[PDB]
Amino acid sequence: SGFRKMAFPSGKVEGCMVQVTCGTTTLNGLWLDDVVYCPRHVICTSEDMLNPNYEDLLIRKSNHNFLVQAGNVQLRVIGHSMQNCVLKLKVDTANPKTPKYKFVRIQPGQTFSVLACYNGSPSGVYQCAMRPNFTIKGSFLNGSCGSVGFNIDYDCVSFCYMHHMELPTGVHAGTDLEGNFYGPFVDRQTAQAAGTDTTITVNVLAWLYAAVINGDRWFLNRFTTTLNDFNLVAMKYNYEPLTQDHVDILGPLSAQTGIAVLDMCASLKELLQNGMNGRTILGSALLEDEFTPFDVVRQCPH
Amino acid sequence: SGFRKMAFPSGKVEGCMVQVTCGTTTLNGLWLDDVVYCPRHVICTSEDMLNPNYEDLLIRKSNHNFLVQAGNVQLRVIGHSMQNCVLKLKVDTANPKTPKYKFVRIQPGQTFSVLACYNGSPSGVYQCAMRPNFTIKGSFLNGSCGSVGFNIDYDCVSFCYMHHMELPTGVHAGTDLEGNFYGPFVDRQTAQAAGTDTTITVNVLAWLYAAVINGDRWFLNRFTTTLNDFNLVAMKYNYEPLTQDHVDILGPLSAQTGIAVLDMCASLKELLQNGMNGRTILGSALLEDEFTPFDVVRQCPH
Ligand code: NA
Repeated sequence: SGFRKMAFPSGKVEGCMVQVTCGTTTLNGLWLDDVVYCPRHVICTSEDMLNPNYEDLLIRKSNHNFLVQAGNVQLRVIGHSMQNCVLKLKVDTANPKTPKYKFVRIQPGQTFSVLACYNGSPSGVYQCAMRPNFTIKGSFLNGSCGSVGFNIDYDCVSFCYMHHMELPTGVHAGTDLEGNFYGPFVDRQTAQAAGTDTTITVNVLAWLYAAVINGDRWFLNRFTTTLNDFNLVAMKYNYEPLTQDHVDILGPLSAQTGIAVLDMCASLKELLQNGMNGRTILGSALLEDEFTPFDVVRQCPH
Repeated sequence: SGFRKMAFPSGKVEGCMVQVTCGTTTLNGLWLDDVVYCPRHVICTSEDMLNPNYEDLLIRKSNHNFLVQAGNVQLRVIGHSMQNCVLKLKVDTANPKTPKYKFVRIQPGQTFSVLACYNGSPSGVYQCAMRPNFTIKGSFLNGSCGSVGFNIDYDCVSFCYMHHMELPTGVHAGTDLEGNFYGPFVDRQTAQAAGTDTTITVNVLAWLYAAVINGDRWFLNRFTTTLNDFNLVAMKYNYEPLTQDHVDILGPLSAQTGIAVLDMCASLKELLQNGMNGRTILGSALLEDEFTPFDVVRQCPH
């Protein structure tokens, strides 16, 4: 038994992290086959970040301006090409440690694992969730730029995030591996702020189902609320509206526990209005919203 | 910025995970050099689990009774010996993925990364802390036996924990990599109970420091306390006594925050007395004690 926030094993991703340096800037890169993916602002100086024109900046750069190091093996940059907001540096050597991989764009409320890296060396791994406001509440320091977010499904790695910048509120923004930013964010130094974040309601319900599976049942009640009556309460507490698809997705968990989705919603409704009155759920004093219904099934097979 | 429970990169440990089968029992094993380490209860028969004599069970087993599989490759068992509660299987092949490693027995209050495994296949990685009662709060299901806990220092993997069983309360117990159990437990299916779980005080102080680094300062206070006066309050609320060494280890966090360790002690003393008053530190209504001072420094720019 037990339920913990779990990251995917990071071995397949570690073998693709290289150190990319351009000028006086150093960040991380993802080495897949003969291509190294890194954020395109590596070609930016500190003073150019105010209003960088990447088209001319990249064209003024030459191949030898890109110092790619895989550990201490120096990789020769054969070419550089713009990939939206990330760079595609071609190297002469394919990565022997290249795993079965795919580029996937996740939706808000979905989770993934982050392999935090500094100077091309992995430092830690944790689990994140794409917030409704298209940011992530990660742990990124200076030089973490280029750290990648991924999921793993049967030895196939689904890369979904690359870290680019930290927003003023401390949350972090980035792109998918195709170079397209999540949310309205752009890779320049402008007055940028994340929108008002909301709580992933379906994830909380999945987490509550995980608590019931593991024996934590004190929050259950005889009540059953309509989908709309729950949603009105949820809006007042900055919770995402629950959709019918969310109810459908929570179907397997409802069957495994024998508790109807709307019955569990009444439990969450009461929890929102009354609080946890000092009690804990799965060792937590807050309503966790970073476990997808899939994330629960993995840790709670039936 | 940002603070999260961060597990070490699991790549070096993934290469040592193998599947061990004995009779009808299958659990995970640790393949280092030409030796496979796994919990000795793999040789237990179904109805012998209540109170087994492993010396009998080992004499009833030969080398070819152990099925060891590293992925698709079957491993030949040359020898087998019992070291306390750990089964050592000698194989004809040294593991080519064996990293630099050592066997250490961590102290209570220390944290380590757990690589949860099933059928010799890693499935997730998360952070665990050795509770003062020598239990850990993890996510272990059937087949997770042999899942290992480790810390990484530079290129060296310090193996410190192998999972053996789950206590009735749902907490988890295991041994060091030499077969010696953490705490008073024995690998039998009896009614064992862990001791009373006190709170790791030095970890709470580090967590409060990690909060100050990440913005949360509401709990902060001007008055200070001596070590002995704080220890009296800590003893009342089942907190571990705070030694001078704990004060020294917290020094780096004090330097980054500009807050004396004894001043943070007074802020914790106030919190233990008047409680939360409905506020949160780092998104939690309770005090976290599963982050060591080293764990906080890893995520904070000193
Ligand atoms: Na209910």
